[PDB]
Amino acid sequence: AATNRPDVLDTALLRPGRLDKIIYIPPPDHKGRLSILKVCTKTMPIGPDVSLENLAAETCFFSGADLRNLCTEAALLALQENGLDATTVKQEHFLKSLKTVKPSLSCKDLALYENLFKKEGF
Amino acid sequence: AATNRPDVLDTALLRPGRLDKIIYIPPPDHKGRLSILKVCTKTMPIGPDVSLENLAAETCFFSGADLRNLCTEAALLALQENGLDATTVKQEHFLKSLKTVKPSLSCKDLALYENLFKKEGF
Amino acid sequence: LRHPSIIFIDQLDALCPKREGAQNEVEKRVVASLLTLMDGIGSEVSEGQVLVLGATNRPHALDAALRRPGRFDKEIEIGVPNAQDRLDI
Amino acid sequence: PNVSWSDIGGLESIKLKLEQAVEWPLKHPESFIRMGIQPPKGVLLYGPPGCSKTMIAKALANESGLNFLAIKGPELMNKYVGESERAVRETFRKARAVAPSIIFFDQLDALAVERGSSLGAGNVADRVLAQLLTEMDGIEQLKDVTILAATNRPDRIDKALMRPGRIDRIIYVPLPD
Amino acid sequence: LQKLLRRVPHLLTEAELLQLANSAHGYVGADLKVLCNEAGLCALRRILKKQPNLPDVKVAGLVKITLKDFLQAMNDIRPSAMREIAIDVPNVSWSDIGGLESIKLKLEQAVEWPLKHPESFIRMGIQPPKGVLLYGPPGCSKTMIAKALANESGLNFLAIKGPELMNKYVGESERAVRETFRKARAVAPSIIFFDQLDALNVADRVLAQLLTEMDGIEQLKDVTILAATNRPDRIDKALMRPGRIDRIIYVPLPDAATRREIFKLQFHSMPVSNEVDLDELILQTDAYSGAEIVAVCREAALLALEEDIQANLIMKRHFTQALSTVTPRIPESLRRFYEDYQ
Repeated sequence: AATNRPDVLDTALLRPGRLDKIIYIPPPDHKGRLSILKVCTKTMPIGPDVSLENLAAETCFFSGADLRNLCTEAALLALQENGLDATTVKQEHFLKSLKTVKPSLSCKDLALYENLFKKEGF
Repeated sequence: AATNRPDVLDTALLRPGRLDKIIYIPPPDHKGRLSILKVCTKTMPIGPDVSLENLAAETCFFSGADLRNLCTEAALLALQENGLDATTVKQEHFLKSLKTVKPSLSCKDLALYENLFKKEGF
Repeated sequence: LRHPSIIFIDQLDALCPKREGAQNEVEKRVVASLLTLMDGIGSEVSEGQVLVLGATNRPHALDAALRRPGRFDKEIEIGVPNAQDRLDI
Repeated sequence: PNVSWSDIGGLESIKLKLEQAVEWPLKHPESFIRMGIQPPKGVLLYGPPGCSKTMIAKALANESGLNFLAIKGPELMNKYVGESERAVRETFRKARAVAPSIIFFDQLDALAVERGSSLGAGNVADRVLAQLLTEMDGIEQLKDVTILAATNRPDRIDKALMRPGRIDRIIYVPLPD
Repeated sequence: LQKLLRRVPHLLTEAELLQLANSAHGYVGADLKVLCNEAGLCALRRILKKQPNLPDVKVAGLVKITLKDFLQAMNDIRPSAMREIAIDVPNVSWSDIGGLESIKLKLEQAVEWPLKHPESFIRMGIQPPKGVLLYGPPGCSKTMIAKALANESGLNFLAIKGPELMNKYVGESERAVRETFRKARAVAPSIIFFDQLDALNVADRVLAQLLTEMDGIEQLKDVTILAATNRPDRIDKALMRPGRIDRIIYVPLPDAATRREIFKLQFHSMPVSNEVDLDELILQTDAYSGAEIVAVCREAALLALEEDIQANLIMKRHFTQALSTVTPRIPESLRRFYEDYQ
């Protein structure tokens, strides 16, 4: 079972005998976002001036889909700028893509899962 | 037509041609609360120690019905503490009845009306 | 049969007020079938024995497709009277 | 009744600006093709609230010689949907049947429903606006029908009415002297 | 209309018929026979009312028609189908808007480059993007960009409006969505321009109808959806998914180079004096949408004709007067909303 709003589900479903094991899937940390970025880096010809550790500290409050959109925009910006036979993607393409892609997480729903946390289901 | 929650009301009901001359029924003020206490204490035998201006200064966020409950319960406490045959309501009975009658208004409800007041809706 | 038919239709507005809603009802389908009988049968084959009469109650509820020329083209207005006009009532 | 231009003191420069949309397409057509401007359509009047805007448009219908027709804003709103939709069409048909005419739509700002209270009031404003936009396209080349509109709030008017060809001039009326 | 006028004599030209064919909208071919009956009747009423009052031996020998009695005949005989969806090839070019070089290339990357240059996305390791969301300050400038993309290379045009669909009833909003996507797949390149979709009972089962049809044109790459909005916040995240809507382009208020190109096109068609200077006009025109810059030039030229009827040139004094009457409609609080969002 998978849900994104736990607040609404009936307490009768989480009794012992219906749904026992509850696993919390966390939003990514700084070390978590460095490994998400290495999956998307794996098939792009990224030149030798891009440090993904410094870019992981700048990308705060991103989910996994917004980090996937960030690599899509920086590859598309290197297509329109250096030409149709463009071969390299640089660091300044990545800094310009942060102005358009904006974070989708906040401290409202992140602290919701901290209340729900113990709240009742403990 | 009279209502206490005019945020729920339809905009097409409040149009030129349907319902106009909206009037606001002010929650009371200090000069206004002194006049409510003279209406209620007209029949009641009041001793000459009681000053009604000092009670109206301490009274804040009262409605009109809560001023009637204060004069009712302070009169019943004089019958309890001075027997069944008594012609006395003193000043200390009114201050002793402020501990058991609580205000029924707040700034959350009062600033709702003065915001609709301001356009928005009415 | 012998065509003496002077056709007067009452409750003009009560036939279909701008075809009503026509969700599961056939007021739209009895106009175009009647349009064969008039545009086609009411005019082509009548040489003066077919004429449709009808007065409207609400001026702003009749269907706008019935005001096409050749079918209900003309209009005679009867309304409020003047002071001399209500004298000889 | 009738109000002439000498009854209303001042407002003589608003007369020459109102004459450029009514009389000047037919009397001096060669001035517009010298500059390269298509001749303007009907006029929006905006300013403080009052009865001054009704007397200006009735002075235009009295001086040069034109027919006056009136559509009032809040009265189209509180009627039935099919009732309101054709009252616009009957007014535009009558004002085209008599040939020189002014249509004065008063209070255009009433065709804009806040998104609340939408139990039907939204739909009325969508279908009135789409019928009005169809009739404004039809009287574009006839060069004999003008739509004067008056409002108090200029920014609540819909953006589709202010394309070049529908409503062009915006004229400020002052506080009364 | 050219084949319905094969017998009736008329006096109409080539540009007169194209003006009548463009202005006629929603007229099916059965209505145009009724309209051509009424043009011959109304010209007969004009020639009998006219000062020749002779008998009709040769009155009906010549009752030629004009454009004036088609336009009189359209008053009584009205459209029969203006709810039905029709396609068009619109006439707006990129030189009329002002020349938007960088916005054009971002839209060209999603509507042409998946077909014409497919090797470039494979070597860069990105999937080719589908439908584009356009966001910006309010105005009519967003729909002119979508009409100009639909003119330069094919791409016939269909349009759905946002709050019209939501406030309608239950049933009629359903198959109006399905009929739009059906005609867009019959016509071989297609742009579906969706309007303000931040308006999206009625909140469900219209989004759910739109989601199952937009998944149908996932694999077909000749149909592209395009959407415009004024608020980037309240688009729900069912629509903003990789696969349905990917690309986001910002359309701003016009900058310094764009405002010069709108002015230079407008100064060609009007006689402007050599005493004004463009660089003072660019700085005073700040935050003036593209329709307002056209409205300043008509206002200043009409005011110079007011001071003298025989006028040849437009001076500086009218441009100062036209700038005071025409003001920007956008408030300055919304101006820093988009600057803080960027």
